[PDB]
Amino acid sequence: CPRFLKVKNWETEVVLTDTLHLKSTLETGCTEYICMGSIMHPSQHARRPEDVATKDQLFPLAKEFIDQYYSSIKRFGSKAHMERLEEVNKEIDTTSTYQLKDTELIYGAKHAWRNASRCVGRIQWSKLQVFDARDCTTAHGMFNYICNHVKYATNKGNLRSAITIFPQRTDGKHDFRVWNSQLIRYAGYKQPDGSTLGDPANVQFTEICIQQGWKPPRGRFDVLPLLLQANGNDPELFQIPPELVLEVPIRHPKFEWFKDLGLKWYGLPAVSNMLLEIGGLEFSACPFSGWYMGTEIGVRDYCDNSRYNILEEVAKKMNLDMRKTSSLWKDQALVEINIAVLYSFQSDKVTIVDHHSATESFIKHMENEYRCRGGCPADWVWIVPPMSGSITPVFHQEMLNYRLTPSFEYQPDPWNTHVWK
Amino acid sequence: PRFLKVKNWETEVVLTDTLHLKSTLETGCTEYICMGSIMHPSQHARRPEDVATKDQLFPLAKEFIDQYYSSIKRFGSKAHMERLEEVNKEIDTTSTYQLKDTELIYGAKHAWRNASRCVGRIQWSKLQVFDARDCTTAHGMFNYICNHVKYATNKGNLRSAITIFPQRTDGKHDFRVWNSQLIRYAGYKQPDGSTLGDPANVQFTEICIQQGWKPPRGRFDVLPLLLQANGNDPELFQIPPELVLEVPIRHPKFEWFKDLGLKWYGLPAVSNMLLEIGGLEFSACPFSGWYMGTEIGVRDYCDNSRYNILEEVAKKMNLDMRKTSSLWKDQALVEINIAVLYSFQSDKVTIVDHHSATESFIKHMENEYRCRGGCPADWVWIVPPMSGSITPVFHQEMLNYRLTPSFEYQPDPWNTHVW
Ligand code: HEM
Ligand code: HEM
Ligand SMILES: Cc1cc(N)nc2cc(-c3cccc(CN)c3)ccc12
Ligand SMILES: Cc1cc(N)nc2cc(-c3cccc(CN)c3)ccc12
Ligand SMILES: C[C@H](O)[C@H](O)[C@H]1CNc2nc(N)[nH]c(=O)c2N1
Ligand SMILES: C[C@H](O)[C@H](O)[C@H]1CNc2nc(N)[nH]c(=O)c2N1
Ligand SMILES: [Zn+2]
Repeated sequence: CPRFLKVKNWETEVVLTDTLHLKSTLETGCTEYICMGSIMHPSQHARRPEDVATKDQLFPLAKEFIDQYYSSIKRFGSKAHMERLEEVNKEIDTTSTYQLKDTELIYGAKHAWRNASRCVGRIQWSKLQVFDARDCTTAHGMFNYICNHVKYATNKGNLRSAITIFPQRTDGKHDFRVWNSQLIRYAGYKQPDGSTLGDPANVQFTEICIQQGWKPPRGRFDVLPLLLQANGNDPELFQIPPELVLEVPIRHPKFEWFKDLGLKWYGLPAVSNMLLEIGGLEFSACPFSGWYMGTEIGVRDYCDNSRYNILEEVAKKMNLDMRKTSSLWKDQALVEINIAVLYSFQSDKVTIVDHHSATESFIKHMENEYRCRGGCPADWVWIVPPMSGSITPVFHQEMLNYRLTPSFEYQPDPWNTHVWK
Repeated sequence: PRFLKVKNWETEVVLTDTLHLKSTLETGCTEYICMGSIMHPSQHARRPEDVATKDQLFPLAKEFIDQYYSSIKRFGSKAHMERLEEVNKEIDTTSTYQLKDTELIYGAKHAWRNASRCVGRIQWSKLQVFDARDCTTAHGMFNYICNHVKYATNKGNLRSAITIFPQRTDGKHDFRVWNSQLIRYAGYKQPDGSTLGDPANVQFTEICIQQGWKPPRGRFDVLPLLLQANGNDPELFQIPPELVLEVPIRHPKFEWFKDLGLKWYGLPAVSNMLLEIGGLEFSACPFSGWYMGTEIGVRDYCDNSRYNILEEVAKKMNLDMRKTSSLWKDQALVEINIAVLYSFQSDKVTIVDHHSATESFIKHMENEYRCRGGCPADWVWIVPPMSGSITPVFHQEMLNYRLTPSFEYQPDPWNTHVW
């Protein structure tokens, strides 16, 4: 409970003072005697589907958000503010829920991004195209909204960050869900001999898709179909029009052989399995997209052992000594791979940001947030890039982590909870 | 209050922590705010003003004695009872107490064991403990330190060691090694605003000069020892040069690399921390191991506020340094770390690469969970400063918590000492 918490940057000596943490809403997982800062999903970053808020629970949550909204537009205590409070309250009282105004929906989505501790790209938070899909009733409808989102966001390579928001949760038996973890991801296939074709991360969902009727090409980079659930009904399959899926073949500025590896990736990162919470309301289907930081593809997607795992093959074509770890052959290959990814995206004029630029922008964003907001919650474990950590400025930047609402939350995979019709 | 699980997202192995239930010190976090990236929260530090009392001391003493006799399977033995008795009579009549030699060794090993930020802990029980609690003067300190340095260097076959000087009494009679490490390079603020040598040590260097040290004013001048005994003014000593093992850094492919004139010392020996055991505080306890290559190759050489050599190397590598997206820094960084490892190895000086070390640490965790019910570990420090996610610790969930005996931070003595 101290009113002021300070963070230091150990490279610049800049010290920042945080007061925003006083507005913190939920638990982190940590206590006085233990820190869970490297735990990926503590119980508080998640949202179980059947605990739907009671009337009594929802009132103060809505009011909290409404007050925050009118505060932001400098109309706090105003007649419109008081009238909105009364309306929401009356609405909660007679329907056990309430509907957000368009302005509020837009404000809440933007602030869930602004509040996202683990996102290094938040300097962009105020530029977010919000698509209101709350009139959607069927999975065909969801498919139509998602196609339009993908096309708008892709913009022929000049990517624009966007979110599409489907109807909020009601009784929890009528959820809208995108079963895909991202709108665009490649299939993975377990072979009888134990090997994996395509993306090992997506094996389970790929199998579900095939069970649901999807005919798989069974290649290395097969774009998965959308698996879409409207109003708690069984999910349904749709092929994304291929012309809407922008891809980049990976080549290297110096190594002519690099193109022979046959690698490519998609331009549009679009996470679709998270939950958006605004004023106690739960939007279980809210796909959002931006553009890539190169390391997300070049370090994690490609060089993770449980992913495409290409380090060995790259090192071999580089004719490195792969006998001792102390030769840093993995490190050497890792850099070249990330060079190729950045180079291939820029060459095709597809928006991408390197981890040096992104982290420097983030430090500037953080400083501005401390100034204009009283703080900026940040998760160092996620903010620091997966390669070259200490030669980026976020490595030396102390951060405070805490949960502000509106927020994006994890939710359980829908196939674990769905009551099949 | 529960059994907590940690998952490794690469191997899917799940460990169960019960050891955290034993912890007594605070971490810095609360239920609503995580401070896992704060370098020195109020709880990892030890101010000399905060000296114990009879009232505070015995419970801490009993706690440690109890854990010691449990570790040697003699909890509640006649020896255990008598020891508790002995320690209380002693705190009564002296306001403190002295550790048995067995206790001191046990205490130092476990301080290392419990160091949540140290990736080298698989080695924790291989520690040479030098008891210097009979020391009374800075000359005595220097002698002990020379012996430490000589033993631990061992002609390049490095051996872990710690030397323990007398414990804090009233706080006016502290023993302190003013150096941050036993062996470090000097830094000099140049007239033209820049820094010659190591910028990390500019302040300490100035104090050495102010105290009479005659600086060679080079890029790698070994600093003098500056030694404080029993609260007296610190005294300067030159470590005999034949005791200081150094490695010239060269590259296995780049013949021009040796021409950069880089070198480093072989023995990492941190001397500015505080060892706490059974409520007693050891303000001077230099301890040494061997290097993980990134400590030198990534942080020492490439931190902006350190030797800052990336530009030079990339220049010699003829890389395109106009766009960050060419990853020219990342390239130069890998090469420097290749050189460092290759140089130490060629000179048969003990060193470990970050792949090997993170690998050993994961095995260590598994060992500790099995035999101890957990291992406190600080992901922020454990993950190496380069190539993080291609080392196994990146994907290892870790719980951080504070066990005692511990190593703690303490304020630099020049911020307190009255001359
Ligand atoms: C505009 C360019 C953007 C960039 C460069 C960017 C960058 C990143 C990166 C690199 C990560 C870590 C990814 C990983 O390790 O898997 C991340 C996480 C995240 N991003 Fe951003 N992002 C961008 C846009 C957005 C947008 C538009 C939103 C939402 C409206 C968003 C919300 C999030 C969230 C909620 C997380 C972490 C989720 C969690 O695990 O808690 N980002 N971002
Ligand atoms: C034997 C080989 C050892 C290796 C390879 C090793 C490795 C490391 C590394 C890489 C760090 C991080 C340093 C930094 O980032 O600046 C570290 C920190 C640390 N080491 Fe070890 N170490 C070793 C031995 C020891 C010994 C012998 C002790 C004490 C008896 C020790 C106690 C500590 C402590 C207390 C810290 C962090 C202090 C803090 O900030 O809380 N280590 N070690
Ligand atoms: C919008 C956006 C842009 C971008 N460049 N990266 C993103 C990464 C995530 C993300 C969050 C949690 C887990 C994972 C694992 N795949 C990814 C979410 C949104 C992102
Ligand atoms: C024994 C040993 C071996 C080794 N290889 N590294 C070490 C690093 C530290 C350390 C602790 C806190 C801050 C810093 C800042 N440079 C360094 C302590 C002991 C070490
Ligand atoms: C701000 C941050 O806590 C600080 O830069 C830390 C991060 N992780 C580190 N990790 C190690 N091993 N050593 C360090 O000095 C640091 N510094
Ligand atoms: C165990 C650890 O928390 C886990 O591997 C985290 C570490 N940091 C990360 N950081 C980012 N940006 N993305 C990740 O997926 C992870 N994974
Ligand atoms: Zn924490």
